[PDB]
Order: sequence, then C-alpha cells, then structure tokens
Amino acid sequence: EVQLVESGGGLVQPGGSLRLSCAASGFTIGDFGIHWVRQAPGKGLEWVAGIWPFGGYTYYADSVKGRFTISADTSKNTAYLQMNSLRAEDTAVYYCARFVNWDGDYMDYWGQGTLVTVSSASTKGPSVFPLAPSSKSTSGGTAALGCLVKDYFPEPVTVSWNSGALTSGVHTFPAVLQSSGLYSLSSVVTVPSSSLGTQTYICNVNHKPSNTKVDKKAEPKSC
Amino acid sequence: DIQMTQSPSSLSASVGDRVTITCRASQDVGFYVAWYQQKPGKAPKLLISWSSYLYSGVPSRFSGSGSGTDFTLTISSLQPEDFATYYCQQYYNYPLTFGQGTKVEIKRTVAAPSVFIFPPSDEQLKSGTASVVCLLNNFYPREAKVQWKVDNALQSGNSQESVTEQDSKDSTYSLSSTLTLSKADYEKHKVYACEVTHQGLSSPVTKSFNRGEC
Amino acid sequence: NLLEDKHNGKLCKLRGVAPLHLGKCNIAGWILGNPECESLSTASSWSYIVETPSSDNGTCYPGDFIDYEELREQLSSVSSFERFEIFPKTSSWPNHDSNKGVTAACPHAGAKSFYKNLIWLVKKGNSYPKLSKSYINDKGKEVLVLWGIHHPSTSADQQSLYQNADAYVFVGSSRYSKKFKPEIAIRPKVRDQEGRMNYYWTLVEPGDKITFEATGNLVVPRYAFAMERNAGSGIIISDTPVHDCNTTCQTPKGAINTSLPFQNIHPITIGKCPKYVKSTKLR
Repeated sequence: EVQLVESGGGLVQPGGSLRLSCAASGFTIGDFGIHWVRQAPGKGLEWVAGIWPFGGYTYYADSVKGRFTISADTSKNTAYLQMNSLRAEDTAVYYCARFVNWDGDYMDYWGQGTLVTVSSASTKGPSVFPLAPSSKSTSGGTAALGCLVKDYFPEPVTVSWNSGALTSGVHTFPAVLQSSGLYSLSSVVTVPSSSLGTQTYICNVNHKPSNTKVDKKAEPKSC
Repeated sequence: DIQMTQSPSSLSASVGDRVTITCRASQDVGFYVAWYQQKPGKAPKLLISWSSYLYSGVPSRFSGSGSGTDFTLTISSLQPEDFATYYCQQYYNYPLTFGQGTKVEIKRTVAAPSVFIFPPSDEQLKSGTASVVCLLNNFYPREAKVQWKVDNALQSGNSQESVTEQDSKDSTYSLSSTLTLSKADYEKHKVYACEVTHQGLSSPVTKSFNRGEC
Repeated sequence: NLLEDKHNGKLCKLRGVAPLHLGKCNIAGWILGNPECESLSTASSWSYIVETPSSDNGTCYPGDFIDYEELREQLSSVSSFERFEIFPKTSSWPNHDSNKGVTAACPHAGAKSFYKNLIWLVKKGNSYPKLSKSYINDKGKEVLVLWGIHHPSTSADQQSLYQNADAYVFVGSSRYSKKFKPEIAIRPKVRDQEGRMNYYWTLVEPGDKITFEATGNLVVPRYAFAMERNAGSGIIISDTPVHDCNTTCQTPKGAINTSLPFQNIHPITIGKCPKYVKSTKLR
C-alpha cells in the first residue's frame, strides 16, 4: 500500500513558523523525491517546493523563496516542510506528492492534504444547537433534522453522525463567515417517521484546532 | 517560465456526452503534460501521463491527446462521478505549473426540494442571538432562490446560504439558508416564513412556523 | 584534352577533409559502439563515409535498427561532431544494475561483452523500479541519442532480467514520443540468441529535453553525440584505399580530376560530380 499521510498543520500567528511532515508507509524515500503543492481554495493547484534526497538537491518556487525549507529523515521515511514567516496567501491545503525525475516528473501518489491557516488569532471551539423538525412524516411534513455548528475558528469540523452510523442522506455543508469572522456551517440528515423518536441521534461535532468535542442531541419536541 | 491556460473554466453536460477540456501551454513544452482529476476536498489523482497515455486506474473513457502548445482531455461517456475538477500539469521545466482547473458539471432530470424551516432551541436564545435555517434537499438545477419573510415583511442582507457539492450517484444539491437576527429582534415578531422559488416547482412552496411551544 | 573517362583508383578528400573510414565495421556498429570497431570512436569530422561491401561487424546482438537509412544519411555529410557521456555510468542508474549485462553475442576476444555507447540495464536484486532520467541539450547543436529495447524469448527470461512482466519503456522529447511494449516470444537462435533487441535513435533540438522512462527492457544511452550537419554527400561502398590527396569528385571506383561535363564510371557520386551516362572523346 502506497502512502503519503501528512500531519501537524493548523492555526498560527502571522510572521510565524510551523513544520509540516509528509511520512510514507509502504515505500522508501531517497530514490523517489517529494513535491509540496498547496491549494489556496478556489484558485487551483500551485507547486511550491521540491526535494531529491539521493541527489541531495532541492529547488523552490519564486513565491516561497527563503522562507520554506525541505528536509527529510532517511531513518524515519519522512520529509518535512519548515514554513517560516507565514502569510495569508500561505493559508492553504498543502499536499506532498511522490515524484522521480528531478528534471520534471508527474505525481504518482499524493497524501490527502494538511490544512494551514494563518491570520490574526483565535483558538476557539464551536457551540452546537438543534435545527428542530416539524409536522408529521414523509411526503407531507417530513422529518429532516440536524445540528447547527455556529461560531468557531478555524476549519475544519469532523461532524460525524453517531460515529458515522447513518452517513447516507447527510449534508455537512460548506462553512460560511459572519460579521465576527467565525466559520458557521449547518449539518442535516434526512429520515422518515419509523426512525423519528424511534431512533437516537447525536452529532459528534469535532472541531480539533482547539479540540472541542460536543455530542449534542437533536431529538423530538420537549413538552 | 510557463503557465497553463484552460478552457472552459467550467462545463455543463448530460450523461453519455463527450466532454472536451483544452489546455494551452505558454511555452512549446512537448509531450511533458499530465492530467489530474480531483474530487473536491480530497487529494488529486493522475489521469494521463505523458500527454496521451492512460494511467493504470479504471479510467477507460478518459483519453489524452495533443502536442506542442495545446493539449486536450476528452471524456467519451460522462458519469455521475466525473463531476470533479480537472487540471493540466506540465513537467517540461520548473516552477511546475498547473492550470486553474475546469469544473465539469453533470446535467440531469429536474427534481424539486424537500423544503424545511427550522427554529433554534437551547443555548441560541441564551446568547442574544437567533438563527432560523431553511433547508432544501436533493434538487436540480442549482439556480434556486430561498427568500426569508418575517411576518410578511421581506428580508434583505442578513441570511447566508451554503450549497453542498454535487452528488456522485445522482447529481443533486442540498442547500441551507441560515437567517440570523438578534434576540432583541427575534421575539418582537411572531411569524418566520421561508419561501423557495425554484425551476422545478410549477409555483413557489413556502414553509413557515410561528414561535410556539407555549 | 577536354573530357573524362578515367579515375585515379583512389579515395581522395573533398574540401581537404578526409573520409571517415569504418574498416570492417558498418555505420550501426560504428555508432552503437560495437566492440570490433573500438579503433574508430575517435573520429573527429569528415566529408563522406566509407563502408566496405563485406563490413559484417554491426549489430552484434540481433534485431532491427529503426530508420537505419535515415540515420545513415544524417551521418554521411558531417562537419564537426563530438561524442560525450550523456548518462554517465557513475551517476544515472543508481537503483538498476549497470554491469551485470553483457552477452556472448557481442564479444571482445572470447569474453562476453557489449556495445560501448549503450548500457544494458538489468535489475538490482528483486526489483526494477521505474527509472526516469532526462537529458537537457545544453550543447547548442543536434544531439544524436540512441538506445535499445530488448525483447527476450521466454516470460522467465523477463523475470530473471527485469523482474516485472508489466514492463514498458517510454521515450519522450519536444519531437519524439513512443511507448515500447516488450514482445516476448520464442524464436530461432541467431547468434545463440532467441531474444532480440531493436535499436532506435533520435535527434534532440538544442535547448530541448529528452526523457527515458522504463519499468524494464530499456538499453539506456551512455554516450551520445553533439553534431553539426553538413550536406551534399552520402555513403560510398568501395574496396579501394584512401590516400593523402585532394579531389572535388569521388566514386566507388575512384576519384575524378574534372573540369568537364559527363562520365562513364559510376552513377552514384559525391560533390561536384558530372552526371552518369558515357563520356570519353571529343575530336
């Protein structure tokens, strides 16, 4: 199994510093080489960093010269992007990808991504309330119920319903920003009346940038 | 150095159809081009190596061509799973350049929303705040217009929508519109309606609710 | 005395620039670096090339040279041309084996050997992982690059050499693009070889990149050639010697000290040569 699991990203103060590792299950490291491609949301992919270990060489993109540096532990299968003097343009999804021709190759495998966020400051959790259903049953007042995960910072929240037990019908929405500059998204999951008060429903709302862990319950009406 | 102009920037086309995505390099590269499909969020995946050669996945309909300055990725019989975004990469020289992407949207048979409207409950009225959510579920096309009305007074410039990413299974969007008033404003009106002007509704369909437990 | 039916019986120069003489070797032998031609790798610039009609040391391992006559022509008229180590044996195949590969087919004195200018990559232990080396034409002239694809006879042969049956090779540049599939199949021995190996070659524009990618069967370049084309020449097939002399026409039979209009000697000719027909007398 080929693997590029990337770890250690998050929130940080501008003009700051975070190391970001790309480790490898399955295969070695030196004969290959790794590229860091990031993705500021909505633009499309941009290459920032590259390393050939066996060669010993590294090369960088115009836009991150002198700030970021690529290292790699032969002993640990891993490569590291040290990110100095971060900015709002560097707030992004960073991907390491596997590569062979140091003269210019393509990307066999990528990891999955790490999220790096860098502006102002905040290390805040989310409040979780219910979005109360209404009327009766399917086709004529259907049961569509949910959790509003309002006010937190930064992304992401792993809004998994009952350990992802019913991950069919779910719509954990794209977050949006209010006047305060705090991400808010709704969560919803559709179900008829045979799984109404007849069923139990928690949303395991998992904001990890300040590991708040709310298991709030959206049940039938309380009267 | 080099830049990879794409065309179109996004594309609508029904299942079975020939999608075509062209890419114009800024320097005469040669066959040093790759194509990437990336299903939003998750990490991108390689379609074509070396300009034409299908990568060893299960991509049978995807097929490269081109040379010199212009390269083309075709999709002969489109699917509910090809909704994603597509980039041409070069590796002729560094800095390694991609295009901006092409967002291929699937068309399908029109379906109406399961509309809902939702009050707050617990700690949300404990905050000097109130947020009412107006849910749509598995409609097509995207172009909707959820519109809030408090009593019969029409709203403006305070709610905010979120349209989910299209489904790879049937090609529908679920939407939610979150209306936010202060609790100094919440209880001062009794009725909150949310209407849904939609392409697949022969006339509008409003759901409302009057603040009522007691 | 104003016509010509005579030849000097020699092979003189042209623009005071002597022929490249290949001896018992043919062009392919000479470029691929056949061991039996080792005495003519240092050939520095020339007018026209001379094969002999019995120049049998060429492609000592069997199989096809692809576009041989195209490469023949390309090399005939050539000014200043120079061999260099394109993909050094030192640094270019780190994780493939760089010396295990020689053959009984290509021997220099009773010893298994192989072509100078190429190098036959075999697996290193248990795996032939993808190579993908590339060369940038940082020379300001047509770099001639040759390589081989090897075609073993058995499916077991493949594992033995290159491990992976899902084997390909790719060659790529701003002017060339081909994937090679190894066609593995039993054959009549040729030089005790059931296997075969095809030789291909391409020219690389100055500035241009050329890249080799392979999971197996690649016979990678080691030595390539920076060359400047000349024109108005070909290859002549003679047995008569070369000499230290000047001329402005050459033929397989001999040279022509000519100011005059036609000839009876040989139809294929080189440079400022009369047309072939029959021309002896003018009273």
